[PDB]
Amino acid sequence: ITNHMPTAELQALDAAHHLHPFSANNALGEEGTRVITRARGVWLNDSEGEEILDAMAGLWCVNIGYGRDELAEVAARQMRELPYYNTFFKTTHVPAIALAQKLAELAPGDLNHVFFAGGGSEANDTNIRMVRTYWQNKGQPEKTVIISRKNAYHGSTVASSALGGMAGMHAQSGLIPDVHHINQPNWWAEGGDMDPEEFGLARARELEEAILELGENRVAAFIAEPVQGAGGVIVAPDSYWPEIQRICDKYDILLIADEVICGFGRTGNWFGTQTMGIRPHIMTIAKGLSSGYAPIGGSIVCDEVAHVIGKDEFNHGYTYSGHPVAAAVALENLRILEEENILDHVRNVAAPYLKEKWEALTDHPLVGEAKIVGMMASIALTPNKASRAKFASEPGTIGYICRERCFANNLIMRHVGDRMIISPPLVITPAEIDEMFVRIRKSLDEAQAEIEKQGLMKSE
Amino acid sequence: ITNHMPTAELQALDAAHHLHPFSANNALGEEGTRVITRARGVWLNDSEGEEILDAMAGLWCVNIGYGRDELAEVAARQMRELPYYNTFFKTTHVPAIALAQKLAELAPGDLNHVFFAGGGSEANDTNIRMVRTYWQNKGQPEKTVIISRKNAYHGSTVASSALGGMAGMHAQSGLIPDVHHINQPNWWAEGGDMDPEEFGLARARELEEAILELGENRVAAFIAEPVQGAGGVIVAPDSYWPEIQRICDKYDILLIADEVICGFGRTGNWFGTQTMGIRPHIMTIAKGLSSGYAPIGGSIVCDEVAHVIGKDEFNHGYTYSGHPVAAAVALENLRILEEENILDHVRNVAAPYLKEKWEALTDHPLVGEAKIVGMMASIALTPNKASRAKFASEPGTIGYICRERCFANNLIMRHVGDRMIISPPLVITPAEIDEMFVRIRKSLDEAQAEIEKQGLMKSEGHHH
Ligand SMILES: [Cl-]
Ligand SMILES: [Cl-]
Repeated sequence: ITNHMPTAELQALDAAHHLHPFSANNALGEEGTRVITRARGVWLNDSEGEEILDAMAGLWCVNIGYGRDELAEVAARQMRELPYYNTFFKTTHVPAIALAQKLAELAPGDLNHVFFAGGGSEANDTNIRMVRTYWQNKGQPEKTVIISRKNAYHGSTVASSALGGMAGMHAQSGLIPDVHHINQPNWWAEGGDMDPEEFGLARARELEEAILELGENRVAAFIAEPVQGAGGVIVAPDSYWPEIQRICDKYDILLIADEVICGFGRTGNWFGTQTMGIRPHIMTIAKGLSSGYAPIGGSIVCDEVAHVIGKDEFNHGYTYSGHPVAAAVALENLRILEEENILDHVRNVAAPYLKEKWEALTDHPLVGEAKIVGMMASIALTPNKASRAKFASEPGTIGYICRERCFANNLIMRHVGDRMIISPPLVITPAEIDEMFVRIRKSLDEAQAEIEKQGLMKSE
Repeated sequence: ITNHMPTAELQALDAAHHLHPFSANNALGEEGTRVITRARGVWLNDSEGEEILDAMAGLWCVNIGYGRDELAEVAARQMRELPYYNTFFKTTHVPAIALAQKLAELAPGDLNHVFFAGGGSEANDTNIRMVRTYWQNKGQPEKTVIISRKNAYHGSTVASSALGGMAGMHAQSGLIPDVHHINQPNWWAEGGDMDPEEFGLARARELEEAILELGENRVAAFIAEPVQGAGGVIVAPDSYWPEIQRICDKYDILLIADEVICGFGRTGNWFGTQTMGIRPHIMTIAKGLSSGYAPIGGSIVCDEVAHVIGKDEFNHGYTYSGHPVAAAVALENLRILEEENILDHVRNVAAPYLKEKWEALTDHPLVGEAKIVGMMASIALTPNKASRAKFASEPGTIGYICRERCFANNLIMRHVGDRMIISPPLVITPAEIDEMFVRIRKSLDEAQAEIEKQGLMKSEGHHH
């Protein structure tokens, strides 16, 4: 079993033993998976030798791009010295110390302390436990309710599924008590005839209304992604975040900013919370933290919350919390992002160039809107732009059609319902972006022809 | 910031920024954490130059021991070639395929399918969601309750905490609805006047009682570690597991064997499941999977459960599910365990030697019982073995004193209540085992003296 085995045999072995995330696995197995074998820069190769443009950066995470062999070098060296030790036994190691200090340095405000975990789901479980423990330690054991949003995504543990706003996840043991969901600020889909800025305000004010309905004395936290990622890159109207922040200042609740996707340069700053000018008590991190080179996530925590949690035993943590190889890899990732000025590249070169071409996609007959913040973008596909119509088919039928075209054209672009999404490596160049657009326009053209032929150009 | 920066300075930076698991972090920060800088074989070094015998194998996980540079080479090679790709987009990579195939091969019976996760806690979240979805898919959405046990440990997410049986965890948003806990088969502490085999039967029959109290139609699954690890290495009487298995056959519920600790040679087999002769529908894996050299976990799932789950979208999984570097490292770990015959080393050499010396610990005045399965072991500390007495002090008071003596004597042996536990690397030699026991006996003698100094050598009911 090597990259030398014929593709059909690899697929057969995968189908026989490997259960894939977010899949209908029996059908997946008979259809056969695409086998990815190497990557460099923004490009992948599969087992057949296709050259594929990865406009999704792995899974919103390979921020410095592929082929950064400095990280392999750092990983091997750490693995030889100390490949594992725990942080449970009044013990630590130097990679955990250095990474936590670097994260404290990069995080805004007084976000100065780090609880490590394996990834974003595990870190949001830390957050749930930590905010509720925080309020107990403050003498307010009644404050337990966590407010989140419809169409949010916060991970895939039972409790993290519960925070997210995905009905299909809730229905598969994705619920826990004392989570409440307000509306998402998706103007395109839900704004009606409201002005986008008035819509932003009304959607934000739902937080205050929820707090008063539940009782401030019962509310522990509000959690939100700065830009909704897995929900389809939903960019809130500009009025939304300042109104949320005002509400959070007024009431005695913790603000958690989920930075799992937005983190580490994705929105054109170190954190989406800097882009949106918000002041969270906790930030959830993973993905770009290590550019996906090693599994690691965590919670960056303000002074007050860390002090209060520190006053007694906090009966929480994971074997791999602070893993020294993963921590060394993450530190090397951050060193590249910082020392090679990747954020300047994003802000001055890649983000402006992408924006101009991305937003120009509304000239395509299928494209009703084109939204982008920094290096995450979406387009809404519609059969009638005049009424911002949804398709009459199940959401995702059209998105799936376009997605299959992108993959057949050697482009990784994902769908979320009938929105198409990108999230390229931060290091992508104007030249690479041009080629991305050649493949996007070809896929959109071919998708539209398929949609028209199959009689699917129908409004709901 | 390097292994060369002085200890006090490293400690100050750790206190400034690093929140630790399962700790009182403010007090920890003022004490100063211990900084581990390197590890070779079964030995750690700290930043003061102390050499420490790691009788806990990191955290029940460094099964091939430290210093196996083959995994570093395999890791670096994978990272240069393909450091990450997702398994979400109808895509896969060779490390995931090779590892899933290898796990299927080592797993018993028809446990042939693997769902990857980041570690044990995430993998038990997979299991909760999978067993519940399974019953929904069969048109029985009432089957939601998972039965587990007091003093179980199944991870530290909200829901896998709920499955664990630790009150301190549950109190800190660590409990969810539809989890029911039956009693644990700790004969030493809880057996009363019962014979151990009668106690084992009665402890197992609580599963049947709970199923009938809840209604079989409401029960999705029972989950258990073959040997309770974090709970104090609690080895059930011989009668216990055959009776749990009979009950799990009798009633229509799924059986989850949590193999997070017991897996990968720890009980002297590939799985605690083999050792105890049980037939689970799902096994949880992590820790020993990669000997802790890379974060990775998962769930190994029997044919029929996998098939039913596979019939529709299973809306679950993690960014780092199947991580190709972690998966390459895990495969190389399994290669070493298998091709250097480490399980033979355990079965023929280390386990019988360890058992001999461990069980002889009961000649020590503090040591009431000494229990051991393969390479996981515990002792119960007592002021009076003849009545299996508990100390007058709250459990853990005496265990703490002992643990502090172990730590000062450069031995990683931990306490749970007034039980001391070890879980050394599988590859420990009889000679290293001897040196471990020199440190164990010294620590027990100093513990006994410290207990006497504090006025704590009294049994329960006898404070006055
Ligand atoms: Cl939309
Ligand atoms: Cl006990």
